[PDB]
Amino acid sequence: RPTFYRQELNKTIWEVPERYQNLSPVGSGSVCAAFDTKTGLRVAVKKLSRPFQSIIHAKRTYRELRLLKHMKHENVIGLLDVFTPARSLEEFNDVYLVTHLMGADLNKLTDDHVQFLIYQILRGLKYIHSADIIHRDLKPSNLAVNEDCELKILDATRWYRAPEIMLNWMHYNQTVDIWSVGCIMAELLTGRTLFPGTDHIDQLKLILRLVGTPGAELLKKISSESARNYIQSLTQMPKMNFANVFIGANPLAVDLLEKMLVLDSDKRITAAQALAHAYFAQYHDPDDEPVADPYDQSFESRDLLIDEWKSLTYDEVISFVPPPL
Ligand SMILES: CCCCCCCCO[C@@H]1O[C@H](CO)[C@@H](O)[C@H](O)[C@H]1O
Repeated sequence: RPTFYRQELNKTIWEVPERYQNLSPVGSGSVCAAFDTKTGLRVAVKKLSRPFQSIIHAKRTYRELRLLKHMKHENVIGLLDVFTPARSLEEFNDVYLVTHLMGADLNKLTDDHVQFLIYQILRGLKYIHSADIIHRDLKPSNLAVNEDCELKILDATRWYRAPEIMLNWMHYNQTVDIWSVGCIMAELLTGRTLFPGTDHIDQLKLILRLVGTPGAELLKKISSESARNYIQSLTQMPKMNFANVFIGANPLAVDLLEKMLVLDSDKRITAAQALAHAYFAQYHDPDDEPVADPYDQSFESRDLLIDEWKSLTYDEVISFVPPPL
């Protein structure tokens, strides 16, 4: 067990292994930047706020730990460390999570740079999706990059949200994330938000202006009577020609955008398919685009007591094995 020290930070007493030095609040659970003297990395240390206050808090804590422990990929945020000052389950109150300190996020670029950034996003998404996980909130502030332009997917704007989410469809597919990637890509290439909706309905309005109103094939798959009736009352607008929207873009980029920003989620390109697109020819390497181990999400269906979620969480803290540097 490492020696901890205590220090008042964000109006509470943080208690962290001495390897983590010079904690500096970075926002708000609450996060401090620190220097990990064991690894020589700048890291973010997150002290969970009220992790076991309620059954929901407790399940949420356990989810977040489970997810972070699972994610072991260059383009996805992972867990460098997880700790508690508690020496037993009985004393177990606080959970700290340690990750790479990400120095900037994506919040116009050259086509070479966009290729590289979007490649990294897709590589990470191929991984995430292979675990049967859907991000559901990809956006520029959830994409961290360092000074070598190495990108990691992390974790109110609706500008990047797939239309079916905006419509509370449920039954989302993984290509909700691909929609988001198309939106980010478009913006990197143009320097302008693709669908800067002012409110919820406006977001859908802007989306349909670009991609057209649903065709006959998509209409067949819409169970909602209210949705169908509204849609068929709309003035049928065709898909815009993306080649004339993204003026002067690499035609491969335009072709990729067309394959991502398809109204029907079943017809959007997958992350693995997109990595094989010619746009990424200079990065694509089937040998090093790994998939994830299977992720046991069964806990999501469970309604357990605080002390049970806590115990499970304590189990995961105890079993944690740091990554090799
Ligand atoms: C007027 C606005 C209409 C927007 C149409 C969104 C269509 C999204 O695509 C759909 O999404 C679902 C969710 O995974 C699926 O179950 C469907 O098979 C699919 O067609």
